[PDB]
Amino acid sequence: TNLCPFGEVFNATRFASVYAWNRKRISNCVADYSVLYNSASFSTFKCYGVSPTKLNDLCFTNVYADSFVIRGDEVRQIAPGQTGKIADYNYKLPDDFTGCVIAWNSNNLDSKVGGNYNYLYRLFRKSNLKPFERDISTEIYQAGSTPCNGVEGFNCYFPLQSYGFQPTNGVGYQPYRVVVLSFELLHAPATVCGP
Amino acid sequence: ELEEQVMHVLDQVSELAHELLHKLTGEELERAAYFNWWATEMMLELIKSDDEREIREIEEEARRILEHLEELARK
Ligand SMILES: *[C@@H]1O[C@H](CO[C@@H]2O[C@@H](C)[C@@H](O)[C@@H](O)[C@@H]2O)[C@@H](O[C@@H]2O[C@H](CO)[C@@H](O)[C@H](O)[C@H]2NC(C)=O)[C@H](O)[C@H]1NC(C)=O
Repeated sequence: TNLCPFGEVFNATRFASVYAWNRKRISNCVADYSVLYNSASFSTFKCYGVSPTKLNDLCFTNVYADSFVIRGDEVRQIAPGQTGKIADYNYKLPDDFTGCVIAWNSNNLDSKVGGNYNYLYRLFRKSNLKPFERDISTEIYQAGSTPCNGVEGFNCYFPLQSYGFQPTNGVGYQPYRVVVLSFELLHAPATVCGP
Repeated sequence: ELEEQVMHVLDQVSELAHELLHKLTGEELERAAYFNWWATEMMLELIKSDDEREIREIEEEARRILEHLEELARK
């Protein structure tokens, strides 16, 4: 049996920044979801539309795995009907989302002594994101009526901002790895089935 | 919990300043954008730094800012 490569999604050595989340397409494989939903290593495992225990008897056309790193207190924004810095400018889910949001603490990986500043999120944007939209532009944001001309300075900001992840952070601002599994069923044969 | 106590107020500033980015126009918006940026920048200096006096100075400024932002939200 050709099992779906979930080990390349969860046990990945590197996760993307939330402003530029990494999408992997899962297709034409056997998807065992009882391996993840029994590990008891996840702090969050919330499924919308599909029951975690019924998940395995369903066939889909494609399954998309969107991965990124955010703060613990920001995990609540990875859900339908939410607003906030992440929900609006970095990663937006649809109100009719069908899928599972899985997250766990990576304080032993994504934190460093002196502070790990390699993770970024979008601080400013002209408008809110649409569902599953991404924006990787670094064009300088104009806060007022005064033109920036691509120059950062007074009333002109670089649109991205870093996180400060260190081992001794409070739980709310420790780093968390998030994987969102989106399940879609189209007209195509539906090649992603469980055991 | 001194370091954590300060983060609490810095986040409150960033959250309120963020909401105001969809409400305010003109100078009021520009001002809110600054405060938003300030809070998220100070969250990085809070973690990196030392000396209790620097930590308290950040808190006091953050609290003045939060109260200021609420004057924009109510109007
Ligand atoms: C993600 O990896 C964990 C751990 O895998 C082990 O440690 C790695 C560093 C590497 O050495 C692997 O080859 C090891 O297997 C997986 O958790 C294990 O899952 C197996 C199978 O169910 C179980 O027998 C082990 O006891 C689990 N170990 C622990 C510590 O829980 C986990 O399943 C992987 N995630 C995915 C989606 O594959």
